[PDB]
Amino acid sequence: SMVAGSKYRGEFEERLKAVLDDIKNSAGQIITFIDELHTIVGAGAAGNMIKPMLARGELRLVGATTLDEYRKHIEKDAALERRFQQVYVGEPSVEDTIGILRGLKDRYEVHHGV
Amino acid sequence: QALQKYSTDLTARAREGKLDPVIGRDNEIRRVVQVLSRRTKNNPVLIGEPGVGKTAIVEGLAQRIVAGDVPESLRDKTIVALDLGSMVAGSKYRGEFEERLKAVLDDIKNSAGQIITFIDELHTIVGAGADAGNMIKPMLARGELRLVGATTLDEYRKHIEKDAALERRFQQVYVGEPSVEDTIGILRGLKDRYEVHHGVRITDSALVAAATLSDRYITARFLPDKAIDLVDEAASRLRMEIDSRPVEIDEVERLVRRLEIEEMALSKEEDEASAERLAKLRSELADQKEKLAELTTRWQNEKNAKEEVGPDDIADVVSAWTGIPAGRLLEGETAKLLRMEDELGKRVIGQKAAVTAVSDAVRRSRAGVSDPNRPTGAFMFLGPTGVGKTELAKALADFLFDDERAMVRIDMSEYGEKHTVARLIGAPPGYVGYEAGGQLTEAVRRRPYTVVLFDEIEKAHPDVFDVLLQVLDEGRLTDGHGRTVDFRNTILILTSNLGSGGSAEQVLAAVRATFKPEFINRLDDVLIFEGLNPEELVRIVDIQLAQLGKRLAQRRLQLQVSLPAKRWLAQRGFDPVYGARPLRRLVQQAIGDQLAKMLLAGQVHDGDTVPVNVSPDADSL
Amino acid sequence: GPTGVGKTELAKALADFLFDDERAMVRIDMSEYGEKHTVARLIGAPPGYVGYEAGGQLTEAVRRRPYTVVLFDEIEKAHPDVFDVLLQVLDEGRLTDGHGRTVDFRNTILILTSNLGSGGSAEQVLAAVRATFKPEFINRLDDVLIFEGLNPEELVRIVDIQLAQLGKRLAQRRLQLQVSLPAKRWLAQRGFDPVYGARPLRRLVQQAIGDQLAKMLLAGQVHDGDTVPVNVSPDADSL
Amino acid sequence: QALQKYSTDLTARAREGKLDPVIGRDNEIRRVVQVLSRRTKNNPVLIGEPGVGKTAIVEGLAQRIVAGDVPESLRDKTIVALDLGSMVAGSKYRGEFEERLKAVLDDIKNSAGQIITFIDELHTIVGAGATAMDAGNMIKPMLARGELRLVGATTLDEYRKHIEKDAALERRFQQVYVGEPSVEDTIGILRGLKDRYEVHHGVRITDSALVAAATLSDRYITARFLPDKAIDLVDEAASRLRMEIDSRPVEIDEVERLVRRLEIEEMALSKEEDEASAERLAKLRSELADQKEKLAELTTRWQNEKNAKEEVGPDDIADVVSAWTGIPAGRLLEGETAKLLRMEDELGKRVIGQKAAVTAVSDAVRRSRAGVSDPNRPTGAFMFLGPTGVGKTELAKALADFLFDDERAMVRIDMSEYGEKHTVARLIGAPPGYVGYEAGGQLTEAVRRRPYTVVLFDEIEKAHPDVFDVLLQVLDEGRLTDGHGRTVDFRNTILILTSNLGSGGS
Ligand SMILES: Nc1ncnc2c1ncn2[C@@H]1O[C@H](COP(=O)(O)OP(=O)(O)OP(O)(O)=S)[C@@H](O)[C@H]1O
Ligand SMILES: Nc1ncnc2c1ncn2[C@@H]1O[C@H](COP(=O)(O)OP(=O)(O)OP(O)(O)=S)[C@@H](O)[C@H]1O
Ligand SMILES: Nc1ncnc2c1ncn2[C@@H]1O[C@H](COP(=O)(O)OP(=O)(O)OP(O)(O)=S)[C@@H](O)[C@H]1O
Ligand SMILES: Nc1ncnc2c1ncn2[C@@H]1O[C@H](COP(=O)(O)OP(=O)(O)OP(O)(O)=S)[C@@H](O)[C@H]1O
Ligand SMILES: Nc1ncnc2c1ncn2[C@@H]1O[C@H](COP(=O)(O)OP(=O)(O)OP(O)(O)=S)[C@@H](O)[C@H]1O
Repeated sequence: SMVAGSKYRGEFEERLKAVLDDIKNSAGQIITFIDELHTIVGAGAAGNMIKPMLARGELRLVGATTLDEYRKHIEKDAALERRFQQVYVGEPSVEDTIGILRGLKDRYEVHHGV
Repeated sequence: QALQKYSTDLTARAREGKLDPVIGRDNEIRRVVQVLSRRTKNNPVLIGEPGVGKTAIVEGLAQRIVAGDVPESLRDKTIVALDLGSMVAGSKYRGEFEERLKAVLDDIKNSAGQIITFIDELHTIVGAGADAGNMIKPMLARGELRLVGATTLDEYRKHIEKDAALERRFQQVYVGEPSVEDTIGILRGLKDRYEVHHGVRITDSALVAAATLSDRYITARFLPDKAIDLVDEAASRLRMEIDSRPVEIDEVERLVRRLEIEEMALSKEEDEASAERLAKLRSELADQKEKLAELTTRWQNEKNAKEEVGPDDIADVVSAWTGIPAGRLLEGETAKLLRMEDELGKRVIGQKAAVTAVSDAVRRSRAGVSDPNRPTGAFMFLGPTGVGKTELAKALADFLFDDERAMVRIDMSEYGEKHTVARLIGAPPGYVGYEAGGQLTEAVRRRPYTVVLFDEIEKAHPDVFDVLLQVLDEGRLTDGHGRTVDFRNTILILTSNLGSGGSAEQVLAAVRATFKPEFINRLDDVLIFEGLNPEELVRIVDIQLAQLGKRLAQRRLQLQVSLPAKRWLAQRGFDPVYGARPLRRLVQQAIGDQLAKMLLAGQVHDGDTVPVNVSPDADSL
Repeated sequence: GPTGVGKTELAKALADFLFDDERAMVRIDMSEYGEKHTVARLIGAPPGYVGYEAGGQLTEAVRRRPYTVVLFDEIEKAHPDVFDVLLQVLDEGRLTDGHGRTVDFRNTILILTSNLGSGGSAEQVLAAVRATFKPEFINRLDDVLIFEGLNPEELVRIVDIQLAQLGKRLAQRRLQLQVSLPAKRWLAQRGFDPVYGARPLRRLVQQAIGDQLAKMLLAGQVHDGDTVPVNVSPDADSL
Repeated sequence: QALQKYSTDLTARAREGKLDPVIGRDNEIRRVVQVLSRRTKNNPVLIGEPGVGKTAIVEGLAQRIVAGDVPESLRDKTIVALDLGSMVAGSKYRGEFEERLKAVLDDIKNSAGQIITFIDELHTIVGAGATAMDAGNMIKPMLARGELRLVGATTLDEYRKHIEKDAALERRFQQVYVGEPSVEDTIGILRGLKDRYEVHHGVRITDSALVAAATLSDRYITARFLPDKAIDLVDEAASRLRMEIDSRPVEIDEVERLVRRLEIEEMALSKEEDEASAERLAKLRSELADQKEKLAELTTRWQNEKNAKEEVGPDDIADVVSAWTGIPAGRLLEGETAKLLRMEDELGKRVIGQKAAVTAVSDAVRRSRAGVSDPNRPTGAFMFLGPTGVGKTELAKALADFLFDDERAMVRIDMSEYGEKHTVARLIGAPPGYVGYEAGGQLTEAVRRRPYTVVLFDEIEKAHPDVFDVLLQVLDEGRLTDGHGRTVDFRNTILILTSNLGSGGS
């Protein structure tokens, strides 16, 4: 949504700077969450006015991506990779899955009529 | 209203009676509905081979919604047909495509789930970018937009399965191809739409044949698709004929016109050689005018005393296609098939036991009696040398195709080592010569009606036999690309030289020593050729002299042979160990050497006739 | 077992009532995998080579619709490295392909037909099997069945099957036959020899009925909507 | 009006009479029409070998539309010939190609089924504009509905390399197979095309010339296909004859330029202060004089011919066929019949004795230029054997000299290195997938170019008794096929096998 109608020469970077300054003005409350963050590599023709903010501890940037796109779009930019602490999420087992289904049953019961 | 700019309306088109009917396929439509009506991730993807009907399922679902045969959770919806090709049309500036796509997605979301988006061939969605077709996963994974798709079975694996985060959000629905008695029902349902476009009548007896024939002859394509084409082309041809005039009168007059045009340019030639080519063109033109007159006179009786596509126009179409003759012996071919061991006897003298067995397999294949899934004939004949076993294979291919260079001939003296099998089956993927296919395979796949001549088969390595083991008895051979090629209309012929004079079993107990029983069991008759008697050589002499005379006509030069010389040649055709090849060299030594010595020392010119006679020992011209 | 006995027929018959379509089984002919490098033909080529997107040939047909019947004809004619892939297909239930995916065979039914020995009474065939295959390969299979051979009594019913099939074939023109019991006995006794199985019977049916029928059929006089009887002469049988 | 930008027009050219005639092929045109006029999926595709005539069928259809020999469904249809190369001309931005294609398709659709498209060489449509797989299959919805008709034509192996790979798009086309015609059909084609060439080159073309072209180029030039390798001969013959009508004829134009060169060399050799070049100079002068003799002779004979060659004949075609693929196919034009009668005494200058073999080789060489020998068999296949030091390799080296004037022009292979079986792969090449595969065979590639040599198998008996089997086809006719699947013809060679069996018994 940030990249839209931004057809002029000084628009997308201006929008991103406005957003980043609005985040930094708040002291430490706002926590940005970028989903599928391997798409921040391009977006310019940019998307790279974030290395400073990451160096200065101002941004929070909790992110989530799949395994292969990580090494295919990020580990080729080891300047970035250092600023990221990885958490590994594994798939559950049958017992944990039964536990999850037991909690989610209520909403599918009410969406349908059964 | 950004949907109206980049989308058609399937439900609107269905309400105006612009879509074709959809017959059957209940399980697939029910699964599509019950996937399309769930809480999260409610978007199916129809997947299958090309031509089995996957756009037809979406169109049938649209018609079903219009009628009102859907559950209450899906009534009064509209099926919009999104079109990504016209959203990328003008998008030079760096936000136009993303903005258009966001506007369309927001238009879909601002509704109340009363819109079903239909992207056809959605393997074309992963690109479109230059971050595009990738800003759709948020809405996809929650069910905000209900996306019915359709791709083939290996554009999926090639483009979408590369993006495993995206293909998590699709629910594959497998669409398999129907059977023959399902295609018949589909054709019965669809008939009334072609009957009106081509103003003719289509017979149920033709609808059955269009599904039966196209299942055994046309193997590179899939069902209903390949059964509607026969009906369509038959109807179109019948309409062309219902217009100005029928066929095989159109050919005759169109040929007589060209013959006359060429005769009216061959008369004004000041040549002595071109004077005899004008004497045959005239004769042929007269013979064609006679046939034209007969057919035109019979057309009048037919018109005074062929208005719907019967089960024979389908066969005519499937025979123009694929070249295979599947007709009913239209009174001009049966007269020729009844005289076959007399047309083969003009080139191969003797060997009636083998001529009366090759021609016996073509009759019971044109008459529709032979097994429909096995080659039309697979038999090995063997005998001594110079007897006529490679000549019968070239004299049979000469009257089925009228050109003896129209047969697939491979010489098995070059298959000495076992790794030469790759020459006729191709190379597996990953190796040097791969995007070229086989050599025997890629030749029987373009014209599946030739005859195949494996020559000198026992000179090969005893593994090419194992490769041939399935071509016989099943008619199928698979190459490196994974294509099955059907040898079900070919006539396989295997010549050999084992025994080489053994009477009956010394030549038969030598086969059983080199070939295995599982190989000798796939064959038809194993025909043993015989030596040449002195009485069946005085006719080979006549054949050789006729060939020589036909070879000399290019020079306007004849020669008259007297019976004493014509039987001197036969008496010096001898040594029943080398067959009839010594006679070919004898004719050269006796006639041709001195003929060509005279022919370039003056003494003989064009138009001359050179009588040959028997000097007390040699021949003199 | 021996030749012409019914071991390739039982696969096409088993796959005909599970899927109701005889062409619904994955069939590969193992007489074409005679070299080492032809293993890449049924597993696919590694990524980045000439034939890459085409994928494997045994793999790509089971990865989708993984409930089929797989047939390996003449398994002994292959190279003793193709057996080293069926090795992991057995006893684990899945193999990997050129990409790296692991398609699973835990629902298929593998069938392997052979002709080893072919003259051994009952033990030479097992000796040839043990000499040609590895013990850790023979160990994983189920019963190594052995077909027996057709008897003069197990052949009259095959005659009946073949005649019914012929009638079904030439019923597209309303041309049913009418066979007599002496005719069937003649056809069953004439072609029997217990070394070539049941293909001599097919060839005899052709040469005895089909030749005369096709000679009479395209010379008029046997027009459609007709039933010709077949009866026995001293030696041949006449229509 | 986008069509006007990215397309030519074929019916207009057929109306202005700029298209060549189209003779025969009624079955193919009728099938093209009846596939072009069906309800859905009306897209034919002509397919075949390169040269048999596929674009000719489409131009014939256009002329037939202009004339009026089409059924009611195809009257006034205005065939259009698309051009995808000019549509990708400048499209470096994100949607410039997509919008052009959309404009063209909408323009074709706005007509009520009048325009008939024609994309020649339609295998170039698969990856039309790429970056992902988006373009070239935007026509895929309109193809199935039958809204654009799209006649197209590709070869037979550029079709399975580019289209059969994409079985979703290969479904929308119907294949029409075009096989090459016979000689009696090529003659009828030539008889109708023999006016445009007669007009372009201001000459006249005899009918025997057409017959001779159609006959000779079917047995001598075996790399190409028929309707075209017969027109090439007539075209080159006519162009040569027109070049000669410019006052000077041939064989005076060469002798003049030769005498000029000899004079320039002799004028520069005179100022050589040596003694070794005083003997070379006294020979170039003799050559110059002996050439001036025949130059003046030809110059005078031309005057007789001119005072006391305006059409192409059946021997100018043979002259072309001899100039290309240097097999001599002429008619023994009196300058070599004397040599061919003297052959035995001319070979007896280098080999002494062995009259029975010299005569047996000379007869086979002689009765091949007189048109008596079998046209499909090698011109001779001899095996002569005897004791050692006798002359059986000297004779083979003298025949090559007599025929080509260079002993190094024959293809000699030494059969004493073919001791083991696997050495056969040396003269036939390796199958697909193995190490030396692009190189092909050695005998095969040596005879495939210059198919008029002498082949010599020295010491045939010292090889393995399985190399003799690969010769059973080369001896009975001229065919031997290499690993690539292409057959070469040995019908113009002389095969010779020397050996030493039974050294000196009897
Ligand atoms: N169940 C069916 N009922 C009626 N017509 C059908 C049915 N299935 C297929 N057809 C027709 O057969 C042809 C098949 O065309 P489609 O179904 O559009 O092919 P497809 O399924 O879209 O495959 P691709 O990959 O898109 S070419 C069309 O003419 C359909 O109208
Ligand atoms: N019965 C025959 N009738 C006519 N010509 C024959 C006959 N037998 C042999 N010939 C001639 O023999 C020559 C070649 O005969 P082929 O049949 O090719 O020899 P073959 O039968 O192949 O034996 P091999 O083992 O292959 S050398 C041709 O010129 C034929 O015309
Ligand atoms: N028990 C049987 N019942 C009916 N037909 C049979 C029987 N056994 C063989 N046949 C016939 O034999 C033919 C096929 O035999 P197959 O079993 O395929 O040969 P096979 O058993 O594979 O032996 P090989 O090694 O392949 S030669 C068909 O015509 C079948 O009808
Ligand atoms: N039936 C015919 N009537 C008249 N001229 C013909 C006929 N068939 C072919 N020709 C001529 O023979 C030549 C064949 O050229 P084309 O048919 O254009 O080649 P092509 O078939 O397109 O092969 P490619 O692969 O496309 S270059 C042309 O000079 C045609 O004019
Ligand atoms: N008839 C001959 N006339 C002239 N020189 C001859 C004659 N026979 C032999 N020679 C000479 O002998 C030399 C060698 O003879 P070759 O013919 O090359 O041997 P060969 O005939 O090949 O016998 P083998 O079995 O190959 S050693 C030639 O180079 C000639 O110089």
